[PDB]
Amino acid sequence: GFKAGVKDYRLTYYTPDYETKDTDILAAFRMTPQPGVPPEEAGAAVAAESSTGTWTTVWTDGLTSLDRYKGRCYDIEPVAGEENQYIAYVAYPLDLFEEGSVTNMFTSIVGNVFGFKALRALRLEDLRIPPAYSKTFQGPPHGIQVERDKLNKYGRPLLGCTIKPKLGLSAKNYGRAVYECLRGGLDFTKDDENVNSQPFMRWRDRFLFVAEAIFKSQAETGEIKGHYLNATAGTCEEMMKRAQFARELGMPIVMHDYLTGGFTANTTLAHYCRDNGLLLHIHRAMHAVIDRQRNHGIHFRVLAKALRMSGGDHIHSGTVVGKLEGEREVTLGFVDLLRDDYIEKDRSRGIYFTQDWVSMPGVLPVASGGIHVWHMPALTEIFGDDSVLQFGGGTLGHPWGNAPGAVANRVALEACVQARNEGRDLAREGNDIIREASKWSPELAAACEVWKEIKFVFETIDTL
Amino acid sequence: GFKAGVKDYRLTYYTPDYETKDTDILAAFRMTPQPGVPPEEAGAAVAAESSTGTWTTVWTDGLTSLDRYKGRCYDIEPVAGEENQYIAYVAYPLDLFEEGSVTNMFTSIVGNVFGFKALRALRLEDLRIPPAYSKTFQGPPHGIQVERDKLNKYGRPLLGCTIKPKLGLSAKNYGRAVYECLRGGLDFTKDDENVNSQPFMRWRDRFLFVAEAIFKSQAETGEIKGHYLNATAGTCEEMMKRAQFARELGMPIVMHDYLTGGFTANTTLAHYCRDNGLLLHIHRAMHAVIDRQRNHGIHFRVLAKALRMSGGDHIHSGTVVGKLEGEREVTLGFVDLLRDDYIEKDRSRGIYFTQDWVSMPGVLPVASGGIHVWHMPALTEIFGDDSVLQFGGGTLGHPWGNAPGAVANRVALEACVQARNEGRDLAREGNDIIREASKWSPELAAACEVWKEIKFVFETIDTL
Amino acid sequence: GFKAGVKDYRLTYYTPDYETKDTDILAAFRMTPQPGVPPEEAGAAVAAESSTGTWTTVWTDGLTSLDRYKGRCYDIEPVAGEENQYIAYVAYPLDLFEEGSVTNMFTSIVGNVFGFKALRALRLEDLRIPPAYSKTFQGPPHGIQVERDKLNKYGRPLLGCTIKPKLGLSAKNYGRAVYECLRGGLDFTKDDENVNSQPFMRWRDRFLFVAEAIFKSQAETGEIKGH
Amino acid sequence: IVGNVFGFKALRALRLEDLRIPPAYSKTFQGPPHGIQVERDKLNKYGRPLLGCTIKPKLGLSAKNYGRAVYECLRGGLDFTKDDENVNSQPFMRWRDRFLFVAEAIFKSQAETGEIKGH
Amino acid sequence: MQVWNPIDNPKFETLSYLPPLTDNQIAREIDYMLRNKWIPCLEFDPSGTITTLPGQPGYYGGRYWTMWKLPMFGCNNAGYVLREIEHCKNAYPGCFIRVLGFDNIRQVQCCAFIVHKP
Ligand SMILES: O=C(O)[C@@](O)(COP(=O)(O)O)[C@H](O)[C@H](O)COP(=O)(O)O
Ligand SMILES: O=C(O)[C@@](O)(COP(=O)(O)O)[C@H](O)[C@H](O)COP(=O)(O)O
Ligand SMILES: [Mg+2]
Ligand SMILES: [Mg+2]
Ligand SMILES: [Mg+2]
Ligand SMILES: [Mg+2]
Repeated sequence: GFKAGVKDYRLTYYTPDYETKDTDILAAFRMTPQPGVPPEEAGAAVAAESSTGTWTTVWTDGLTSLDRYKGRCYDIEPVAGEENQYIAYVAYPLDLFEEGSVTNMFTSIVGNVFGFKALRALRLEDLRIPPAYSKTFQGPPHGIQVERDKLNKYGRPLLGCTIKPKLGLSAKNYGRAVYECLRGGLDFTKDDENVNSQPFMRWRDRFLFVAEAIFKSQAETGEIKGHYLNATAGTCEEMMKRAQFARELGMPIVMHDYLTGGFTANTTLAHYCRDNGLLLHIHRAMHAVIDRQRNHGIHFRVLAKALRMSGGDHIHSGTVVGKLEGEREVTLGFVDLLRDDYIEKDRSRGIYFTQDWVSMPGVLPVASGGIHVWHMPALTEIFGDDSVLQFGGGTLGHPWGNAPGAVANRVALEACVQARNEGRDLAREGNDIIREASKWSPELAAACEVWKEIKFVFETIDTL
Repeated sequence: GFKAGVKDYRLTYYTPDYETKDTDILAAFRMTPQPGVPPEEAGAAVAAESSTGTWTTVWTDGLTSLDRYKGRCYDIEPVAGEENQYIAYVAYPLDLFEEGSVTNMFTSIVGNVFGFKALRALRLEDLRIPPAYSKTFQGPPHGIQVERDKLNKYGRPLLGCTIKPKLGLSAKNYGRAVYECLRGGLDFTKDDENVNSQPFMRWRDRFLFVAEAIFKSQAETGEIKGHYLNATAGTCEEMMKRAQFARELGMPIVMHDYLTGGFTANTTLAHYCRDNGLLLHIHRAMHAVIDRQRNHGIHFRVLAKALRMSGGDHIHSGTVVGKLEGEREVTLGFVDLLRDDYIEKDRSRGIYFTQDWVSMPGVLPVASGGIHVWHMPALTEIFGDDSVLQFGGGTLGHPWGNAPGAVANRVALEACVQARNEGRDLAREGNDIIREASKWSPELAAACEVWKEIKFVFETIDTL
Repeated sequence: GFKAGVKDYRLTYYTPDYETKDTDILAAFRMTPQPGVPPEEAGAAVAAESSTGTWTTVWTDGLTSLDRYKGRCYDIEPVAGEENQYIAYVAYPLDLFEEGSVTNMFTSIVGNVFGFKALRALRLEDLRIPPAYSKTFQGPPHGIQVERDKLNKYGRPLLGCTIKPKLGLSAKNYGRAVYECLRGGLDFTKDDENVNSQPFMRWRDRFLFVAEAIFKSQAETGEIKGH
Repeated sequence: IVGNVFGFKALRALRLEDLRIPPAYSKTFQGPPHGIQVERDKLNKYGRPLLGCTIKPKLGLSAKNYGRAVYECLRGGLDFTKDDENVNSQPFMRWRDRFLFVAEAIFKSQAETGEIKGH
Repeated sequence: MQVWNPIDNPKFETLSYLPPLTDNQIAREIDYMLRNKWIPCLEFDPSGTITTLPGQPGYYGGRYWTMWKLPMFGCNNAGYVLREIEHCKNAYPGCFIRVLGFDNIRQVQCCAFIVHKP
């Protein structure tokens, strides 16, 4: 019958002997209970208040079947090197989510449990998406293979540059520093994340002055060129207006910041770009407010798998050596999740589950953030081909100009590719290669002398 | 002239003697530098990489005026009770932001500085918005005073209830538990945050079964009633379709989750709701991933002042006594910022600046989460009138039903209002008032006996 | 309480000691009162009937705050070289105007006060617009600097010419007097203010005959032209 | 007719008094939407002049108080009511909220006296 | 268990779920409005029903009542409000009567309760 009162959470939601299905979503949590709370009540209090549950008994539970609509904890292990720290595993039935929404999944799994009075910390590490749930998403608009064929570029990584200073330039001076960069050897150019439409430069007359430099620099070298135009705006009616004027002029690529703009607005631009034939580049802004510390937040390896389902052709992924924080093994672990089709479990890189993507196209990673010509051999051995490399201040800060400062970035890459596909070690050597190459090119010996003694070495916070 | 190389950040961006203007935005940061870094170089490195700046010298700086487009640090103080912790002040010129965008402000101020290799922590506390920047926003669709007149309800706080179980009920059983609640004395009813459209209950036939109970319970008691309908969706084309079907049925109010949906999608719904006469209720989900810890993140007192600029008529604000974490002085400090027109500096509550709103309408706060009839005298002294109180499991968990369990929630509120406006102390007393009232009402003496010994007392993490 | 009757204007709207805010609009008037009217009643009768005021007392004034929604005169000076002429200063609160409308401002400030029986003249000289009110307007579409860059013309003033006779020319003769002007050294050409669409020349076939001369004169001198 | 001649250096004053419009030029205009005779028939009011009243104070009233001073005027004997010339849409009262509160008083005062009313 | 009655059970907003109001408890809600400087008023209407419109959100009919004489500006003693209710009761002994208050700085009502039923 019905009996009103208060009960423990571990009488329904803790099932230590349960065998999971191949149609279930799985999650792994790291938690820290408050003093005087068993490690098993706290685990069952996380599965209860995410699917069905509250602090008291209700009479409407008997109008339906609860063992069919409930989540349950089935495994708990202790962390080695800590008194109060554990890892918990939770499973979710399939009929709890709406088909085609990234918003609903995050509203259900992480919406209320992080701020309970009976906890001190909580962090989410990994997830598993069954093939029966990812088949209801569109995915990347084009992919990796359909994008290398439109541009006719095979055999080497791509190159780019961003324009500085960040803010304060007019609309005619902004498009004169693009022509000189693009005519010297680069492939792309880019706006800054915070250049939208402002009193010193409005959006509509910058789109026109940039389109005049591409035509002049493309007919002079005989290669295809491009520029990322920024379509972030304050409403949807205004974001949809700056994407039609790019197609009217015949441009190939646009931009969007998907964490300060939102997940609902990023799934309509992706639909438009598939229907009209554009390329999409994605910038991860405001991501270190959530990802930086070890005992609270969400790891970026989880925020990458949501972007792959929502839609995009590029994504930023950071560098190992630079002015921003990153770790070698974690990066090598989550690039594989972005580029491949079948990935297995490897706890030495931080992977808790086995993931299959049943033929969804991959995404290109982008490295940026404070790199110059002495880092070239190190960035080619880690990423290889199928990547993009960007130098903003390492191009516009050359002692001779914008065009001489882009020949030194192409010679240094080709000289490394040729040496690599000959059988030489790019780790022991790399100084000798650049030093030998800077003998028939006078633009490389100039850049090799201003940035000889510049490195960034500090301690790391995460440490796997 | 032009001289290429690398320079310190404190030669341009550290100006200790500067007098600010009344047309400037101001920010306060708490930081923790890495070993071997002066507290002033680190401060100057935060103002540099948010407005204009990079790691090297460029030739295009001389084509414009930099003292006119730069940010600068002007004050640094040490925290009492810490070897290495400081507070920094930064000022921003007005011509750096786009008019009418909440996205641009967050992209500029917090987009890259949280993940530098020369820091270990960083947290944002407060901001100041000059009157010359808030005049370019629409604001709340209706307000507090235009909403109390449409409903004809004066002199007491409002009441509500949410439906449980969270997930697993059909569409005809969902609307039968609404009629019984609304006919017993409540004013509102509500969905859960994760009820959008799912195989067990689709969205279009629930909107129709709920609208049939409001009409039947409104003609039986002679009072106006309502129900929040949820308009969160995976794209904008779907979110706009569920808002036009509530208008054809003549419903008064809707819902939206504004942190997992995004800031661009929340400024379009607000614009729609002004042009068609609807009310808006806002739910703060996924807010404790950012706000919970003391040394990293963004305080909720900052995320509150962006909602008032974006648009909304209600907002959740938590309770002091319940199952979720909160503190008395901080809450009493940031409610005043939501309801008032002129607020002054008070460092005993956590306010760093003085703020004016030049006649923008206020917002109603909502308290919810694990509260029953014994907390009534304590929740009336803190908030007073001009607030909403919600009991989800404290209504559906009554031992006699849904309708008897709503009379005991109204008698206990009116008995406290009558005693308050007579000159009695609601802090020393409160037990005697409920005990006296449960003598001519048999539905209150039953609820007073099941939840007699239930409290939540743990330690707090923030502690101002 | 409430007391019905008629009262003077200088009991509420004349405040000689008032310090203005930086969020206020200001106006300066030159006035000429009729014989037998003090210079201070007339000044207070101009601030009253522009914001809130009428010729009698009403009961609804007590349902709101009037010192918060009223205009007030705070300074009066006499003109040098005139027996009867003065200058008056009036201040207006910000919450009285609609954002983005030039129509509302002129309807409020100058809509009824110029035709009072207790005056003989009135002229408006200047206004002050605070920065908190001009931020709600779009302004000029392009400006001065964005227009000199599209045309590629630096270092000298621009030149132009308008076409005469004013009225009476056909559509083919109108466009052959444009080519000869533009090919000799000018930059612009212009219509007259009263050439819209008339029996001797309709608008749609003049737009086409003018566009044929610009292309012919632009490919002959290598400079950008317009009309 | 009047675009440039008022500001010539060889004059000190100029005023325009009258004009004559031939019947061959006024036939190309639409004119008044209804007129005088088609408007007295829709309202059913014959034999006397019409009456009205405007609402004061000019500015500073809310949207619910603005509409309860209309019902009391219209139920006592008047035919019309009116806004002021400078009441468009402002922070203390927005336009869409007032159109709805005014329409509620007309229906209540028209069913009590049996005469047609307006605003 | 007990059952709540659904037939012929109308309600009248604030304070209507408590036991009936006596003459003492009425002149304690007026001294609370006078202690905060508010303005009393009175109303009366013969009916109390509410109507709607097909497709217009936020429109209801039956929200305006008729005002007795005028608001009592500048009133300090509570013996006059009590005498005006008795004058109102002899002229119209078949209507409802309500008591209101006005805040003139925020422009919003502050109280409402019923003192007479037909
Ligand atoms: O703002 C900047 O610093 C950059 O434009 C690089 O400029 P520079 O080359 O001049 O340094 C990049 O957007 C950030 O590196 C993004 O960081 P990440 O990719 O790590 O998220
Ligand atoms: O899911 C819940 O728990 C609730 O529906 C309350 O249900 P109960 O009454 O049954 O507990 C509320 O949404 C949360 O309290 C929101 O939290 P907050 O307002 O603090 O952000
Ligand atoms: Mg950048
Ligand atoms: Mg909820
Ligand atoms: Mg002319
Ligand atoms: Mg008028």
